[PDB]
Amino acid sequence: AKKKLREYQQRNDPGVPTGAKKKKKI
Amino acid sequence: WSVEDIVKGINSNNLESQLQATQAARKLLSREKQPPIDNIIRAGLIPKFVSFLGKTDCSPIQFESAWALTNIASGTSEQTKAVVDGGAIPAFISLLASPHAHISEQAVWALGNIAGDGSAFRDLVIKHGAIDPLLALLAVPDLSTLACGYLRNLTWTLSNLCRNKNPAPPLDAVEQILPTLVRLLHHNDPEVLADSCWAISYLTDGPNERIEMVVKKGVVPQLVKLLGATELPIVTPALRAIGNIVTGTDEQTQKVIDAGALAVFPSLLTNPKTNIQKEATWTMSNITAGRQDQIQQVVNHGLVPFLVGVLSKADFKTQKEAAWAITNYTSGGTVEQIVYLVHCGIIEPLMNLLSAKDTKIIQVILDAISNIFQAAEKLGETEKLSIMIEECGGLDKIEALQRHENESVYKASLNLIEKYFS
Repeated sequence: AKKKLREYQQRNDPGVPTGAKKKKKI
Repeated sequence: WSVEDIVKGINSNNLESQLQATQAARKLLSREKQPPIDNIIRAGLIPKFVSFLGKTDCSPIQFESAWALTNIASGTSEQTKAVVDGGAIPAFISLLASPHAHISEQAVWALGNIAGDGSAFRDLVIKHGAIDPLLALLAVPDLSTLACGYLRNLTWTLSNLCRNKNPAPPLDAVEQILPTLVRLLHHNDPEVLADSCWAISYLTDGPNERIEMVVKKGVVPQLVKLLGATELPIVTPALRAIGNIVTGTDEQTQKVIDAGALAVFPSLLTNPKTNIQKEATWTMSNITAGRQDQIQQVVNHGLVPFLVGVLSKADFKTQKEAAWAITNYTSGGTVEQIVYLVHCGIIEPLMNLLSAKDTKIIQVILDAISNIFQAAEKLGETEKLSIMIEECGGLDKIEALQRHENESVYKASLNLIEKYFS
């Protein structure tokens, strides 16, 4: 069976990369 | 300034004083170390800033208020909620049409921060109608028409509208955004490419119908090309998107293979960036859960030695991802494919990993060993395999696992001992 990203993330978080969620303007 | 001096200027009957105080607020909220967001909120300044966004006459105070609100919305969920609660979402959508590109850009940015907070605010930005004016800013024949920073902001904000789960974005919204996403995925700017790949990675994580929507757009060859970029900020989301696609149907997985993705995996499975190598191993695990002809393409690309390598030496989490990839291979492969694993050296690194005390990985390894023995039984190779397992110290481990506390471990090891080592 195929395993979706949610299961990989449960095995491996914290630290699984993701895009920037919010950005502060300097 | 102090917040009191800002409030005094904001609450003056002089517009130039208001612009000056709003400017001082924007600088205070942009300072490096702990900007006083909450003191500005408690001062009641968000409704004034939102009012300023509507001052089409005084474009400087529109820009300064949009910047100040952007940096409040960059904070915690409670700080982003204070911005939404002040009516900012429709006020920013109205500003997308500003004749001043730098003010329109600031509104794009603020909307990205709001949508980035979570699925409810994402869907609320969509309900207020943000998608049509955002896409209209990108509806030019040549994307190099637009300023580079402008294009990067539009791409990032669109990616946050594609982001997050429980629930996923509305189907109609994803359908409306996707064609623009496909164009941006081919644009020659590294940050635009990265955030385009992030957007696609979000859209491809979920039910296979969501994968199908993206793959129907012809995006997989470009994703495979970006898989080979030198910029780690591009490879990371490109590999995530490819990894998501191969969690889908066999035909969806075949599109990744037909585009040539496997030729990149010798480098990905030895990449010194830990998360790249680990996610490439996870991706292989879902490919080796596919059809026997897809396992054969893994074989033909020479990737079994690379999986032996990851199992032999990698950080522990990555080794465990490789163990899963091997157990999937042994569950679905032909007898010929399975004993080829043994020829490539899988047994010794499998037995070495069985030193781990975690019940979960023990069961994964014992399942793989059982599947390999079943293939060896059909070929007449069980005695060769038994000798190999004994000679690397693996029999000692299996024999001792007959006295493990867990019933599933203890019965699997007993079964291997009775069938193959008596």
